[PDB]
Amino acid sequence: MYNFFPRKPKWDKNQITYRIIGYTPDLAPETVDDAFARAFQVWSDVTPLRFSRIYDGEADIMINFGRWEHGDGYPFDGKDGLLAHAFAPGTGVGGDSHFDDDELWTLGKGVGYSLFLVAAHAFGHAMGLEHSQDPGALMAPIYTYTKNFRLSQDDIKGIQELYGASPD
Amino acid sequence: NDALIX
Ligand SMILES: [Ca+2]
Ligand SMILES: [Ca+2]
Ligand SMILES: [Ca+2]
Ligand SMILES: [Ca+2]
Ligand SMILES: [Zn+2]
Ligand SMILES: [Zn+2]
Repeated sequence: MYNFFPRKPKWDKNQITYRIIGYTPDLAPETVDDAFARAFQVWSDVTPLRFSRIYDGEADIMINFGRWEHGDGYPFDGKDGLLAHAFAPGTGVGGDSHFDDDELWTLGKGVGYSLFLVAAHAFGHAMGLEHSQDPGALMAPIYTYTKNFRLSQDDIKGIQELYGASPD
Repeated sequence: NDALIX
């Protein structure tokens, strides 16, 4: 079933900002923006957590692409393997989300890796969720493409445990 | 190992 980080870290507010430090050449900037927005939105739809993009300064979730040693002591590994990683909620590096640009990032396709689905997963971690054993969970540790994505009940119950259900 | 700690 659903899991958290051992110390159950969570955000203390409902309004969270993000910033994209760098883009991937693999996709149009537009496409990337909306990929990340949609990824955040799938968590917004079942919690009171609200995600706002900024273009400057320190955000809660600083997003970048990078490969191998990219300056945080947890290197990436080239093509395949680790797709991306995210830090559990917190100050500084906490919450931040990095993506392996040795991968080919795509949208709506069985080739490459859907930036939408991987962001949505990585951001899940950035919220405090650990992996699920459920094969049809977004928080499964193994990639799967699906043309029509939904949140599994397992993903919804874990996140609602931490931050509660949508008020709207 | 995609969910890190700190
Ligand atoms: Ca941060
Ligand atoms: Ca590097
Ligand atoms: Ca990789
Ligand atoms: Ca790439
Ligand atoms: Zn990193
Ligand atoms: Zn993961």
